[PDB]
Amino acid sequence: VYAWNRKRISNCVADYSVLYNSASFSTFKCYGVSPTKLNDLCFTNVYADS
Amino acid sequence: YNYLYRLFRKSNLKPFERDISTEIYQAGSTPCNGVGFNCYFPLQSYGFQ
Repeated sequence: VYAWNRKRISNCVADYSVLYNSASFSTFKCYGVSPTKLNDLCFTNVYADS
Repeated sequence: YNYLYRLFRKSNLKPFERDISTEIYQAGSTPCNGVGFNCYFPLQSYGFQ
């Protein structure tokens, strides 16, 4: 966690419905955006920090 | 925690509409059957400090 690995996503189509419909996750939360609205949106970049 | 707001609704409120309902909100594609994960209780608190 000190060296947390970031992925930058660009020039690509990113589904969040596979993320929020999956039973696999012990927690799922969102801030500033509705989780149901995510699939309608477009961004310059998307980042995933792991 | 005495103060509350509604976090989810299945449609927008009309002008000066008022809604006390606490029915469970199906956020996923999978049905909730009145009861959890992707099946959320719709009222939440600011927890003011």
